[PDB]
Amino acid sequence: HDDKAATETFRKAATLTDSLDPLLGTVTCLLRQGDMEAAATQLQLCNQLQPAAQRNAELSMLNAQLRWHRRGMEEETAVLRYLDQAAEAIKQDVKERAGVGMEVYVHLNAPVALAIAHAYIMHCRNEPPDPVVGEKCGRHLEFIVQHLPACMEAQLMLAKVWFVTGEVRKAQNLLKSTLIVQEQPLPDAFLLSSQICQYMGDTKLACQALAQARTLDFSLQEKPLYNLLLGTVKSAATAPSAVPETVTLYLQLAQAQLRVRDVDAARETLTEAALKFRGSAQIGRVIIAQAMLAARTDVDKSIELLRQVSSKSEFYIAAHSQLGKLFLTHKHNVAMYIQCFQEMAESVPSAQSYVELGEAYTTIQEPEQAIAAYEKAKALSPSSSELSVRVGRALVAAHDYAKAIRYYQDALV
Amino acid sequence: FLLMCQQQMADRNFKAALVLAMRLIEYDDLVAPVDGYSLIALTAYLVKNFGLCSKAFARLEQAERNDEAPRPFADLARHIFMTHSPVDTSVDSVPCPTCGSFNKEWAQRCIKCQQPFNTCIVSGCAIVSEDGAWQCSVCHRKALEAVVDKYRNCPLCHTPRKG
Ligand SMILES: [Zn+2]
Ligand SMILES: [Zn+2]
Repeated sequence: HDDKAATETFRKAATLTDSLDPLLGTVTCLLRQGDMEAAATQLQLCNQLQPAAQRNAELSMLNAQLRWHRRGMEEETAVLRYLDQAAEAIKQDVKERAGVGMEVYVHLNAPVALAIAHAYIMHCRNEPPDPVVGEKCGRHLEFIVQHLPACMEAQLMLAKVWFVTGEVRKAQNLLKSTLIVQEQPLPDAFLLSSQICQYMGDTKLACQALAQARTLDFSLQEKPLYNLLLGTVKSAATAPSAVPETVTLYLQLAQAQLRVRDVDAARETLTEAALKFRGSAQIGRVIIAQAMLAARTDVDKSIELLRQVSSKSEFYIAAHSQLGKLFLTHKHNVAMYIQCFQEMAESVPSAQSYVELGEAYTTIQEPEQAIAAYEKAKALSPSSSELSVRVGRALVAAHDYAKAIRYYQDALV
Repeated sequence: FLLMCQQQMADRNFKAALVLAMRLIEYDDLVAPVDGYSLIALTAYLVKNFGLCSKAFARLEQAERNDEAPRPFADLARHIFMTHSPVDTSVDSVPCPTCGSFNKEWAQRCIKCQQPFNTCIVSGCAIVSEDGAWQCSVCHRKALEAVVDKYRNCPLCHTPRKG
C-alpha cells in the first residue's frame, strides 16, 4: 500500500514491457488515489487487449472496482456479471493451471480472490431467513476455503455467510469454533452470533458476549456498531472526509432512534438519509422504519410511505407484511385488514401468505374462511405439513369436529 | 350495556340480550372478555342460535389454554357442539339507511359504505331511521321510541321529562 510511489513504478514497468497485468496494477492504485479518469481510460485499453475466450481475471475486477463506487448501484446486476466474469474464471483459470502449485497461486492472487468475497457480501443480504445470490456468495467462499482450509481471512467471510444458512445449530457451533481458536481477527461475529441466538430465543449467553468483544480493545467504539449491540440484549453516520455498509449503519441509526425516544432527530435523519439513499434498492425497509415510527406520528403518512414502494422491492411485501400489522393493535381495522391481506396474497402468492391470511381470518374469528385459507395453504405446498399441523389446530379451534376427523385422517394418509 | 344485558333474562325478552351482549366486543379493555363471552355464549344457547357462540367459546378456550400454561368450558363447548348443530342462524336483518346493504344488528359500521350507526341505549339495535330515534339532551344518547316510551326516565341519566 505504498500507492503513490509504486504508481510510477508500474508506469516504469508498463514502459519496460507493455503487458495487461502490470497496467491493471496502475489502474488499481489510481483508483485508491482518486484518478478515476486515468482508471477509466486504461480500463478501455485492457478491455481491447482482453484474451478472446479466457477472459483475464484482474481485468473483470478493474471493471467491477471502478464501476462500483458510482455505477455499481445501477450496475448491481451488471457489475455482478463482471464479478461473475472473473469469479468463475478464477474457479476455472486456476483449474486450467492445476497440478504444480506454482501455476495455481500465481493465477490465484488471493487478495484479488478475497476482494471478490468483499464485493459479493456487500451486494448480498444481512438478515437470516424465515422459520440464491446469498448462496452464490456462499458457494464461492467454500470454493476458496476447501483447497486451503487454514486461513482465517477466508474463514471469517465464510463464517459470516453461514448466518444466511438457517442451520442455526450447525452455524453457531461453527461461528463459535472458528472464533475461539483464531484470536487475531475482529470479534464482532461473536456479537452477531449471539444475536442470532437471541433471535431464536437463546438470550442467556448474549449478555456475556458483549464483554468478549469489549475485552480486546476500546478501538471497537470507533465503530458505533458495538454500542448499539451492547444495548440490544440489556458524527460517524454523516461521514465526511474527517452504500450497504451505510445501510447497516442506518439500521444502527434506526434502532438507536428507537431506543433514545428522540422524535425530531429520528425524523430528521429519516428525511435526510432517505433523501440521500432514495436511489438504493433498500429504502422500503427505511420507509417502513419510518412507518414503525410514523404510527406514533401519523397513520396516513405511514400508509402513503407504504404506498411509496413498488412490487420490484423484496421488502415491499414485507412492507405490506407490516402494513397489515398496522391493523393489528392500532388501526384495529377489519375490512381494510382483509383487503390488504387479500392484496398481498394475490400479489405474491405463497403458502405462508395463505397461512397468514388464514391468520387474518382468525383475527376476525371467521371459522370457515380460516379453514379455507389454511386449506389452500396446505394445498399450495406439500412442504406445509408443519403448517398442516396449524391447519388442524385452527379447524379444531373452529368447532368442526365432524370434519376435523376427516381432515386428520386424510392428512395422516 | 352489562346491566340490562344481564337483567334481560329477568325481562324474559331474550332476543335483545344477544344484541346487548355483542356490543361489548370493543370494550374488552374495560371489562375482561372472559366476563362478557360467558354471557354471549349463554344467551346464544338460550335462543338456540349458534355461530357467534362458536367464536365466543373459541376465544374463551384460548384464554383457558393461556391460563393453564382441568377446565370446564372446553367440556361445555364440546358438549354443545356435538349435541347440537353449530351453524350460525340469520344475523343480517337490518339494511343500511344509506346504501341499502344488510348489516349485523350489532354492527357499529356498515359492511359496505362504512358509515357508523348510533346504537339503541336499551335494546342495542343500530338505528336506521331518525324518525323512530329519540335523542337525549343531557347524556347525548339515542334510543328507539317503542322502548323509550315504556321508560319514563333515560337508562343512562334518568333525566326527568320537562312539562
Ligand atoms: Zn352502508
Ligand atoms: Zn339520557
